[PDB]
Amino acid sequence: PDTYTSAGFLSCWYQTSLILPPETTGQVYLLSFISACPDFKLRLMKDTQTISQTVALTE
Amino acid sequence: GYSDRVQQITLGNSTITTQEAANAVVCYAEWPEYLPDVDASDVNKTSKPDTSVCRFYTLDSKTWTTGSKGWCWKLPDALKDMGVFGQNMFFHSLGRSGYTVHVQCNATKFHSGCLLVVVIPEHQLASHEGGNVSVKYTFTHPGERGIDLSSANEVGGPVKDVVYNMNGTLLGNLLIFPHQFINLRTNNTATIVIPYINSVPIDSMTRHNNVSLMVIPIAPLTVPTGATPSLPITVTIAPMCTEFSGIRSKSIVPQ
Amino acid sequence: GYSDRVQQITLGNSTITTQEAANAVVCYAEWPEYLPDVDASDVNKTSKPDTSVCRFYTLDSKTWTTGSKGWCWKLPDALKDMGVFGQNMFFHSLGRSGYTVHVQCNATKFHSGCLLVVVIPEHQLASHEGGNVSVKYTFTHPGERGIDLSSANEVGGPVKDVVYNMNGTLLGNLLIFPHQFINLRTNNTATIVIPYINSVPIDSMTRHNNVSLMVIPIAPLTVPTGATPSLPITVTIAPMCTEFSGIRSKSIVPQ
Amino acid sequence: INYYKDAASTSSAGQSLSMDPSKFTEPVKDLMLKGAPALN
Amino acid sequence: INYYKDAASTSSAGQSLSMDPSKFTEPVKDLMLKGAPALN
Amino acid sequence: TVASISSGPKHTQKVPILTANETGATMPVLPSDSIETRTTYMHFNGSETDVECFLGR
Amino acid sequence: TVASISSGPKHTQKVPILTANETGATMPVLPSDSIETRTTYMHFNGSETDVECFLGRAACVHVTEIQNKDATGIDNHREAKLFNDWKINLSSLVQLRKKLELFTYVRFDSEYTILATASQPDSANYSSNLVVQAMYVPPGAPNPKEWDDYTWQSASNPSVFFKVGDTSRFSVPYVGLASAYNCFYDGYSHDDAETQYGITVLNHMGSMAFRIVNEHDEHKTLVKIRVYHRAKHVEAWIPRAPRALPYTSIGRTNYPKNTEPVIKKRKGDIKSY
Amino acid sequence: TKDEVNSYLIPLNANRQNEQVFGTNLFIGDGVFKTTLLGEIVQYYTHWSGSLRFSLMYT
Ligand SMILES: Cc1cc(CCCOc2c(Cl)cc(C3=NCCO3)cc2Cl)on1
Repeated sequence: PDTYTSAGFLSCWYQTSLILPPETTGQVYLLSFISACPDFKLRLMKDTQTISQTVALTE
Repeated sequence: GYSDRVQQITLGNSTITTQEAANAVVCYAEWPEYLPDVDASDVNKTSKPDTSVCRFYTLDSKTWTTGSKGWCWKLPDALKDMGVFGQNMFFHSLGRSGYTVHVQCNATKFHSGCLLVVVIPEHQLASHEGGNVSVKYTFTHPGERGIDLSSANEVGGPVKDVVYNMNGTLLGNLLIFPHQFINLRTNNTATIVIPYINSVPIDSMTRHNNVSLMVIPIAPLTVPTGATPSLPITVTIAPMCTEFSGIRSKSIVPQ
Repeated sequence: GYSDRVQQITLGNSTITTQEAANAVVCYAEWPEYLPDVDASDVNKTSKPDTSVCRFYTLDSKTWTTGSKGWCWKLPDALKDMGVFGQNMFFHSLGRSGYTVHVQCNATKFHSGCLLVVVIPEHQLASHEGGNVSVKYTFTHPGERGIDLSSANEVGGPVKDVVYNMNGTLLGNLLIFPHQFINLRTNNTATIVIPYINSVPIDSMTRHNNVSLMVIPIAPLTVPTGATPSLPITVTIAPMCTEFSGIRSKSIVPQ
Repeated sequence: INYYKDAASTSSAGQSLSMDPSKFTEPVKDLMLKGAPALN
Repeated sequence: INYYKDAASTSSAGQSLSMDPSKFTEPVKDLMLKGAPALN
Repeated sequence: TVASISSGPKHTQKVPILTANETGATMPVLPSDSIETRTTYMHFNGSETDVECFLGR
Repeated sequence: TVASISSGPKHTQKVPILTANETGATMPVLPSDSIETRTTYMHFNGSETDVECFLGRAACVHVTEIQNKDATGIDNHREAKLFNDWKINLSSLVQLRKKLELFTYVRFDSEYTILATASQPDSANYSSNLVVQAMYVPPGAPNPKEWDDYTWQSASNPSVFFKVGDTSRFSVPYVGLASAYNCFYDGYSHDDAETQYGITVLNHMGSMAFRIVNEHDEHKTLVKIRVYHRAKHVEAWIPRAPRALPYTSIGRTNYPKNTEPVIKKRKGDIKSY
Repeated sequence: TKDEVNSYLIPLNANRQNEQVFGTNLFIGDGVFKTTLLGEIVQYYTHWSGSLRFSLMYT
């Protein structure tokens, strides 16, 4: 994450509202996915902050 | 597998999808178009902001309850404050526009209720005082709030009696105007495309509204047992083919 | 009977006539043009308000007196509040523009004085504090008022020393930038056409100014005997080929 | 002969032999001819 | 120029420039057209 | 190669943005299916994401 | 090519030497417009003033230092120079800086040469042979905390291993975000009221990290790293006025207060020779 | 507060009007995005450019 280079925000709101049928109750859920369009470019490979270690593993 | 039923309208940087439409009406069978030269009078080149003004603005939501009488919005007023559409509006001497109106109201297969969605070209309102009392400016320029036909008479405001369309004609005959119904059992949206209708080629956007959009409950809302007794109605509207002309200082309007 | 001397520039709904010009400069010999697709990156269609933004805005006037050190305006900042140009500016995420700058100063055949009118692409100012003190935002966004090089150092503001161009270079070498002189004895206006110059195809109009226009007295004003010792200088600027893209909510900027 | 695959790895570029000072020395809108009067 | 006899000794391979995400993004048995309804 | 084509207003019966993810597919939706776009080119090949490159240092 | 043509007496109505500088042009006047000349040829091409040539020789851009010593009980390797870094930038040293700042935007590939020499300021039996490891931690990469971390594994990070006393060399493509490097930037990261100003906000391309692979011997060894940078494939736009005052900071234009007059005062009159 | 199947579920409430369902910035290399396959790969590179596809499936 970098400021100059930042991309925006994504929000979601009720346009009208969720309505449940009779005999039904509680919360309903949305699942959300993300994938890249065919548009996408990635460059200049580097090391990931997502994995590290303190001693070599063994068998 | 195309149904009359599912639709997508993309206009500018905004898109609407409905999975329960009932076709769409195009007023008087004409689609909005720009102002041709043969019809032009003002010699000024006009400004066509295109995608920055021709996108969808969603007005604040209303709440249909069993006591609702109906709501009324005027155009271009309702949009007087939306993004760059509104700025352009206050800043040019003249402007012209068509619109896509999308009214939304979803419920379930146990609800009943039916709204009339109608567009009335030149809807001159009546004073509830009678005689020749006028309807002051502010009252006919409610902005995004629109007029709530179940609100009380106010002074200098219009009459809000529904079976008379706010003008001395019967609710039953509003069907001669481009309109579409939202019947919970069928429909969940209404869409009307409005071409620019006037007796002059371009006009002032602030001293004259050229259509009122009206949403009126006709078959009362009836919710399933122990359901909450109300549904929200949302109105989203997009200017289309907008042109502004005679730029200058920026109008100052009452109130 | 055309002279280099008389000129007319009509842009939008506004026209300028000068009867005492000294040709006009077109930065780097290039005239403003829109953004070609081959150079485009953002996929958004852009908005080109045309004549409503590409007209001439006259900023408030300055007063050249014998003690004047020079003034500095930044673009697009100077126009941040002019008509619809400004609205568009705060409302889109990205925008791009070229300009016609016309600086005016008339006197009589008894006055003497000579101003340098120069456009500096990417004029990064220096803090008068030295070291690595930054120059706060507000200080580099004076708006139509511009920066007055004979005003006092302020805190968080830039240095205002003229023989160093506000950045560690000598006044004498500003002539490598597109510029024109106003020598009372010759000239009464200066006109420079600025093409859009950046390292990206389109940018933010609020976090980055892409040129500073600078008017600097170099040969001091000398009025005839018992004349009032001062002349007003007026700056009129017109955006040209403006395009805005990525419309939304409307930026909020410091101060 | 490039021994390497990428363009960044090649040696220095070779002389522009472009050279056109007029964008800097004569950016005037109406063309000035040497010998003709500067201001008409 | 390979200086060595065995194939393992050659340098890195060169870009597939193959690229076909459909085995991963659209492994459906009956073809789906964008724009047509998902479920008929 | 175009990264985005030019596309304008739409009012159709053909909605590319409504799908059924239950199917297991990721439908190839693009910016131009839901906003108005302008042409732009890719200027890029995806060279440095080739698996030979990824595992080759 | 002729450098001067032959030209003789003139008595004309066509005066090329009278102009109006107010126009902003520099009219192309030549010796032969105002004296009588003889033909002469140029014999010269202007080869060595090409911008590729001007920016194309190696310049020292950075000197750092690391030491090889027992890290036993060191709570902060970075702080013991058990390994250092250099948040990459070409504004540090001013010799190459002034040259670059003659332009506004610049685009080029870089060729780096890294010379490493060792020093043994206090009593050693010998000079050990150390191997340096220079790894470029791209921004958003695990920063080496220690001197034998997991980061030094650099399995995806380009790294080079060379011997002290020796030199390492390679080249890097133009890794700029934009179409060119901004030598100057009159803007901010975002519309804040306290956010920094300049390019120091634009030029955030991580840092380089050095370290000695070898464990520690009985004595201590100082290794001093010098990074040289050569631009190749240069492209430069928009010339600007040269730097007159001294520099104070990487990335800001700021000059020091109570600096000295930069124009030499005459010893004599305006009339003096 | 501990990783759970539940942080994949965006809840929806019946009968709310005008209100907001969720919000997030778009730093694809951090925050919600970071553990997704997209987020996870983006992290092997320094720069990205392109369009993203965000979809919501209703349950
Ligand atoms: C201006 C300017 C130019 C640069 C250079 C960018 C960083 O370039 C490097 C890269 Cl991509 C890799 C290495 C490197 N890889 C293995 C050893 O060093 C070093 C540098 Cl300086 O930064 N500001």
